[PDB]
Amino acid sequence: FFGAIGCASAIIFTSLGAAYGTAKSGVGICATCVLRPDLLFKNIVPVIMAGIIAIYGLVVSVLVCYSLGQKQALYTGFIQLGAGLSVGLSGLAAGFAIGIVGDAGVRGSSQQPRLFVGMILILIFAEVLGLYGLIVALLLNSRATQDVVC
Amino acid sequence: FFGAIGCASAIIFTSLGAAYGTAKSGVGICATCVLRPDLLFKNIVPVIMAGIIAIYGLVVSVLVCYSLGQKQALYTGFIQLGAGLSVGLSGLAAGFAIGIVGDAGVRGSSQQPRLFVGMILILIFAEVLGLYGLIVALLLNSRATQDVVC
Amino acid sequence: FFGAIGCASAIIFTSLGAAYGTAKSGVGICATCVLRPDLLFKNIVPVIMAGIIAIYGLVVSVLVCYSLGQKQALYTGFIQLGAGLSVGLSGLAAGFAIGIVGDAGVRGSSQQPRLFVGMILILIFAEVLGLYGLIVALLLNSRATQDVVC
Amino acid sequence: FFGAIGCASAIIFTSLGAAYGTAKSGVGICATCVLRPDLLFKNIVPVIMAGIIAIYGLVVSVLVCYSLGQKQALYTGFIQLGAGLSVGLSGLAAGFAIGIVGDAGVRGSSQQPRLFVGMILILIFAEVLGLYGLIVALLLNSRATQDVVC
Amino acid sequence: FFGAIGCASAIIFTSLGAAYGTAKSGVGICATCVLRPDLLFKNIVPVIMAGIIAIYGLVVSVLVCYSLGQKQALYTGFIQLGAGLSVGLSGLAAGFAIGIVGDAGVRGSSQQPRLFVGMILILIFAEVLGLYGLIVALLLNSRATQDVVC
Amino acid sequence: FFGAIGCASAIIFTSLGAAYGTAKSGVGICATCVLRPDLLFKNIVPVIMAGIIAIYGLVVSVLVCYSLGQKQALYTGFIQLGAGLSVGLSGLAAGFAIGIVGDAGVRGSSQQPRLFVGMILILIFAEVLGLYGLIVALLLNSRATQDVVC
Amino acid sequence: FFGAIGCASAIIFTSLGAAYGTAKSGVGICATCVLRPDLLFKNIVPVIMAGIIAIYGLVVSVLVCYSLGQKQALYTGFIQLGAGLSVGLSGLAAGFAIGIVGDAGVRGSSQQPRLFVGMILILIFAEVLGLYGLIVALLLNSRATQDVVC
Amino acid sequence: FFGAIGCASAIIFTSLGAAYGTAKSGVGICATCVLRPDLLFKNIVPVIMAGIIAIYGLVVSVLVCYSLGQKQALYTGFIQLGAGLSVGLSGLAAGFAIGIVGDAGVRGSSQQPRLFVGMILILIFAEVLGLYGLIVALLLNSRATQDVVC
Amino acid sequence: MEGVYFNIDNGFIEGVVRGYRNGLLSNNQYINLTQCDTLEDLKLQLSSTDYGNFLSSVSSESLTTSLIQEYASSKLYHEFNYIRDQSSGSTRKFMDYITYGYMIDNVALMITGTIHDRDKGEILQRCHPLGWFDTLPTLSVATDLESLYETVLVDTPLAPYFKNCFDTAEELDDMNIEIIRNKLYKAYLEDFYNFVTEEIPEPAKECMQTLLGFEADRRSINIALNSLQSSDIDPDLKSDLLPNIGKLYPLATFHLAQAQDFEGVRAALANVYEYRGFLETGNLEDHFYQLEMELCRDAFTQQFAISTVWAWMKSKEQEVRNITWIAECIAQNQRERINNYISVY
Amino acid sequence: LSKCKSELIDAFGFLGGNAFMKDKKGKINKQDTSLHQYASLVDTEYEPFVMYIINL
Repeated sequence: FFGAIGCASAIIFTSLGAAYGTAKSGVGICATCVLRPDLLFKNIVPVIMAGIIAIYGLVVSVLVCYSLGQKQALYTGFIQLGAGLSVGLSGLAAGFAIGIVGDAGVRGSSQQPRLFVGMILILIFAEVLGLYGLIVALLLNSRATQDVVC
Repeated sequence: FFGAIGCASAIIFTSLGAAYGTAKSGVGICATCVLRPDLLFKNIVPVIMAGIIAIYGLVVSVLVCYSLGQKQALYTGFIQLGAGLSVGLSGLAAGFAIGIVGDAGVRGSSQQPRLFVGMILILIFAEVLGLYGLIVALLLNSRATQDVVC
Repeated sequence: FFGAIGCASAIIFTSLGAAYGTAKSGVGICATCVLRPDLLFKNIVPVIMAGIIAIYGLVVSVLVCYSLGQKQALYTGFIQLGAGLSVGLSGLAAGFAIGIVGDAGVRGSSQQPRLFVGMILILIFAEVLGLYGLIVALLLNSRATQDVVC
Repeated sequence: FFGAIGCASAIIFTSLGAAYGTAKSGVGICATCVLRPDLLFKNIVPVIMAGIIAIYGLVVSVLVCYSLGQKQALYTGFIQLGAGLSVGLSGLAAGFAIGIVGDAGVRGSSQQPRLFVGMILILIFAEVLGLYGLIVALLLNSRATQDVVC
Repeated sequence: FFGAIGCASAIIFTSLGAAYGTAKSGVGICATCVLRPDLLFKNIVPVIMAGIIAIYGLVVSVLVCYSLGQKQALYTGFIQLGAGLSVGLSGLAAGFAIGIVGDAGVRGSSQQPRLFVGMILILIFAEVLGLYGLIVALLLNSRATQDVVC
Repeated sequence: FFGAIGCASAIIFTSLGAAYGTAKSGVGICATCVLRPDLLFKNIVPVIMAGIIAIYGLVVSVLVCYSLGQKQALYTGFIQLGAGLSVGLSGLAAGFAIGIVGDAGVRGSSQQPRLFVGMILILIFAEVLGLYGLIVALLLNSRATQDVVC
Repeated sequence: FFGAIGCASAIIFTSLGAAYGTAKSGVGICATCVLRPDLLFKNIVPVIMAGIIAIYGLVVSVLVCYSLGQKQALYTGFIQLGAGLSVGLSGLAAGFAIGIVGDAGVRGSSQQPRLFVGMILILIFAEVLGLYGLIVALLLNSRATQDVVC
Repeated sequence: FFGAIGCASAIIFTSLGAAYGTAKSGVGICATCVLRPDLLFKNIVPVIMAGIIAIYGLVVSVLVCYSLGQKQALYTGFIQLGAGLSVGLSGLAAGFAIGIVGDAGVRGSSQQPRLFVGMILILIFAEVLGLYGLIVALLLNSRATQDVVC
Repeated sequence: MEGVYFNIDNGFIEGVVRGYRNGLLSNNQYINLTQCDTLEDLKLQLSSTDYGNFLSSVSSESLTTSLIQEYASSKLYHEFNYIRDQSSGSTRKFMDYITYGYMIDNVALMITGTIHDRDKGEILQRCHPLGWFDTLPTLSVATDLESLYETVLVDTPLAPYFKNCFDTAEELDDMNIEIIRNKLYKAYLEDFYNFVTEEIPEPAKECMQTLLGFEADRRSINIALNSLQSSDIDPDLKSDLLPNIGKLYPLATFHLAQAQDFEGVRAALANVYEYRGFLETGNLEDHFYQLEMELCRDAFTQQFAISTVWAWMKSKEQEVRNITWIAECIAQNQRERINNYISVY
Repeated sequence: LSKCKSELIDAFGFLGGNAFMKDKKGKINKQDTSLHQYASLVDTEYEPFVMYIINL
């Protein structure tokens, strides 16, 4: 219903975000690795960090899907919808952050083979957003299941 | 119905993803071909990666077809529509990523074909975005018919 | 009745895809031909690749036209309409990819005449994008005429 | 009512098409005639190729005129609408291809007058697009038409 | 009603196109004439061409004016409507193609007087669009109130 | 009803048209005049072509006032409306045409005073349009008021 | 109801027009004073010209307001609206014309002080619209005053 | 009611109007002040010129506040709504104009100390719209005030 | 792609540019001009072409070095300065903008030229939007940094030289002639790329776009050759703007520029480029011009595009260089050396 | 001057040569390559009869 578009939102927006993420870092990555091949290992960590946001999205979706009843009310629909939304767009925006930092961090990697850990830290501040949505989304899901109540 | 527009949405969004992937990857490919003429084999495989997204997109669409209602409801329609979106824009996003990373990767191949294999592994990380949506969409289709027309 | 518009949508958007394919490809061919005019034979094989999408689009239209009748049920209309969208716009997107690569490979041809055939191979991958979409519309259509029920 | 919109669509979109086709190709011609004052006959053929779309148009537009009812039916009406669409936007797509290609081909001609047959050849690929729209229309229209008072 | 707006359409759009054609050729003619006083007579000929678009547009308008009324059938209204658009939007596009090639034809005069005739030739083909709308629009006028409006 | 909007419409378009003209030509005139201070009389002949459009509009508009009462038929309304369009579109179109030619025609004056008369010929071709609106509007107006019939 | 919007069109549109005129004019004058510092007094005379249209716009509005009823009549209403439009938009358009010409004319004043008044004559020519608006606006108003009675 | 939407128009648009004026003039005065420090006193007068309008607008808002009561009817509502419109949009436009002349004028100031007043004369011309507006608004406000039908 | 837009302004600007191309020197003419040794004969032959009119205007019984510059400088006034008066819109700002990129290098050379005490009438032909009769003189005589900024503001649209003159104050381009010119060359290319960004969505660029890439690598390679067998500074920008960092790298540009005769990186890079590691300076020069010459010619028949005009503006710079270079050799009764190759390219 | 020169060219030009008299009104001047030349330096077309024109 309004649950199904929640589920869609969750897996879709978190995916758009991660794609961008990967894309940007990827250009930077591909360049630096074929000039120095010991920096292959450093590269790997920005790209996959943006990958895990999507997997929390997938979980939330399964809940809403299963929680859909038989001709649920408009009021019920919105509570389900709202959970789905929270994980998707928080995902999109974490995805944006991780890739923009990631790309400049690939330049950091090349010049500083020792400050590998510092670059990682910048990325990690964008992952709190994903957490912020996921939590709230769960509390909303459990309640969201009412199954007709105007 | 709106169930029919579900099929529509799947096949269109995922075609755009795949198209972008193939387009972009292609430019890179064409360029690289003057700089070295022995990398053709390596160069072509990035393209076929974005080629598997489309196939996933077909199983959903057929699924939806079979599951169509007798005259449907406003709610039935929506469960099916919502599924089309999930596979379709997860595809658009997985397909976009494959093409940027793809493109930059063929400059990678030009300088060093040995760590080409390294770039493939980046490419595979974009495909999971498509998968998570493909999975969610399945479940939705299965729900749509249950409850004897929702 | 919305099926009539189905017929219309398939054959318009798909044609525009081929239009795009040829427009872009043309500019690349016309440029290649003055630099080195012996690549004519190669140059012509890509352009006609975009011409084949449209051809599947007509078949869908004709079949549907006879089954439309003078009047039909509402439910039947809406499935015939959505079916029409699937091929139309996938057609459109397959044409854009074919027109960018088409362009890029003729520029490849001028400078070095060796991996010309690889350029061609990329175009053929976008033709899948039209096919799969086309399959699913056809199935919707045949089943949809029953005067309510697909 | 909806039959009037069929008439217009037909006669408008197909004109526009032809305009684009003729305009662009025209520019290309003018330039070569003062860089090379002997290629007159070769150049002139691309431009005039468009506008023949218009004659197929006149037939379908003229049919819908006579049948433009006082009061129109919905079921009958939309087939009459769709019917116009099909010739028009196909004429547009044909035109758009031909004008891009048209302008670009006079460059082929200017620098070498040996591949003159090959420039034309790019155009012809796009003209089949105008044809397919008409065919489809022909079929919708036949049924849709029931003279005055639908 | 639809008659009133029918009137309006033919006279607006065909006028715009003419305004454009005349204007754009105009810039070119002023430039050429100082650089070449001799070919003044030739230069002038392109601008005068776009004035005649407006005159066919106008013929239709006057005709519709006489059939106008809300005291007559829907059928009179709708026929006025379709007549308006038919010449209106084709005039508009005719205006564009005459004005684009027109501007370019001033250079064609200056470097070769002799193949000035090639310039004219291209223009004479763009004029078919005025004709195509006008034919159809005339007959709609005869239909609305009989024997070309009495 | 619509008849007031007819009046209103006339003053907006025809003002805007004339504005655009006097501006364009003006910049060219003011700029050009530094070179030769004896081009005053010449300079002005562009600018007054457009000064008469607005005043023709004024004759039509005023007529419509007097005829606009506390309440009148729908019939009178739609026909007034249409009288208003006519002057509206001519004012719009003639203004835009003149300002382009004039701007460019000052470069014509400066270098060659002897071919001023050829510049005039251009300017007189744009004045046609003003007339075709004014004529049509008056005719519509006279007819308009006759009252009765929904 | 309609009276308040009557107020709006006149007082917004002529104020923005006048504002633009002043603004542009200003820039030109402020630039010029460094080269030539005694021609200020003559420049200013065009600038203040567009502000007196606005004082008229505001008079038109205040009438319409007091003259509005709560009884409602559409016909009476549209005349109140239709009157404001005329001075609002005529005003906007004068304001654009005098600032454009005005700005270009300060380069004219700069070199050729003596013949400054020739620039004024061209500039002043767009004041007519403001007048045109006033006249028409006044008459409509006078009818419109009735208290929106049917 | 509708009066509260009026009160907003006055306080919002005039504030935006002045804000721009402060902004535009300010950036210019900041540059001027490091190369010429003695012209501080003078520069301060163009920016503060925009300031005087804003105080007009505010006076009106405070008025409107007292004038609402706590409930209003439709007739009363609209007169305050339209009343508010005047100082906000005229003010908005006047504030915009003064910011442009003001800025460009500081560079005039810079090169010729003496003619600071000549720039000031240009600024005051734009103020007439703001004053005039204010007056008109005030008169309407005062009659309006009675509430639940005026 | 392109031509999807309706533009009055572009109509004139394209026709006028095309009008010049048509009178331009052909292959036949170049062959005819090389042959010459008589001063009078050169005059006669040159006269047919578009440049030929200027020769005819004032003639003498002896051709001087002075006369040849004056003809070419006069032709730029017609091709470039005049066209802007008869144009407006976005089309005019593009004519202004590409000229301002030439202006950046040219004025900086003028400013430096003042310090050495070269004259303003001793400045030789180069494209500009105002020739030497206005803006170029006012800039030339002033040696102070402040007064340069004020002169750029009068022009519409504002020229990049405001940013460039601020830089060189703070000593971010250094003191020496070399260093400033190299960094300013990167500035030139930086502004060229930005002008491409604004203009591209309505008219699509193809030949121009490939040409803008090819020019980027090409320029970095010309600075690298120039400062070879001299000195190059590694933290300073003298590696220029490149399209991609995987196409060629900053590192390889800088090694190549340093004095060790390490040509081999150029050769590895070059697989279909006409420049390749060569120690012959002259052979490279022939190759950079031919390469630069191509993708211009395909544009000249491509039309109703902003792309076309760009390629022509850089093509007119190359045509002026070539015409003056052939003309000069015959004046001083020499036969074309490296010049012979670049005539037909 | 022009109309005068034409009446002379037609009257006396026959003495110079049957093909060498063409109609000309106004001084024709050529200077393009060695295929068109007019001057007393070099020429490939000129006046068929001896004529110099003097203008102050």
